[PDB]
Amino acid sequence: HWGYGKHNGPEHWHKDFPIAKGERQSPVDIDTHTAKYDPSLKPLSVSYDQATSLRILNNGHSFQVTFDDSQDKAVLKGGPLDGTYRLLQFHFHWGSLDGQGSEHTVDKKKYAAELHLVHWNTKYGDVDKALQQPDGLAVLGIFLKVGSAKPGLQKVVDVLDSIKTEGKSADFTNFDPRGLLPESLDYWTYPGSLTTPPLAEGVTWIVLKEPISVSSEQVLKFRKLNFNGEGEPEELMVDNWRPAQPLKNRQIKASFK
Ligand SMILES: [Cl-]
Ligand SMILES: [Zn+2]
Repeated sequence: HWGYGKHNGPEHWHKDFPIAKGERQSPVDIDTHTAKYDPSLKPLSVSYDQATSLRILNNGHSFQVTFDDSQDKAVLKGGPLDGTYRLLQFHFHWGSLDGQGSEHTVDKKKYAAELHLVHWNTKYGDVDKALQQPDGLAVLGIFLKVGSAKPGLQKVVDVLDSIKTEGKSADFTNFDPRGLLPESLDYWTYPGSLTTPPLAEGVTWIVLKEPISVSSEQVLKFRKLNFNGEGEPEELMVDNWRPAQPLKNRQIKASFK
């Protein structure tokens, strides 16, 4: 199966998913001195007050919290986006050490981890149809650095013991994703792709400039998860990140000066 190891990792993905070598792949390095301030972007609207979380799952490549996306309950609008994008799930990418783990980089800087909140465009009616459109998805990306604990992450951290191995899931209702956001909504944006197979070139990326800090204990708990299924040789779920891909003929825009 695809993964992050020497024999199944990102350099192999193109064989089953040739779009891996496509024209708008993610992640990318964000060169902050080349990104263009765009005074015409709108402020981004993040409306998570009615969010309805459902489950938490170890999918063998990350852990993910899934939401009810049957109505406009937790949505992203504005910024570079036209229309309304519904939150389907969030997940993380992280490292074996604190100096790597993020997918996007900022002037080549890697963060300890990166949070992806994955949304789909309601004009396409469901996520599977949205996945086939060039404007079907929007991913809000948030960097994590190690420092003080993030209180709004702690309920996630405390359930990870119950989903150690691939295919395990647990109830995860009443989780508020507002507790994962930094103060500022200043962002970079560019057109890109999902960073895991199928690597679909349908994502408007919105990457926040301000990281959140998480504690060393919080990230240690991420690193106790397993890639493997129950009973298989233990292979810690660490370094589940795709490295930066070629920018090609894209422009990164900034919402701030
Ligand atoms: Cl394998
Ligand atoms: Zn991701």
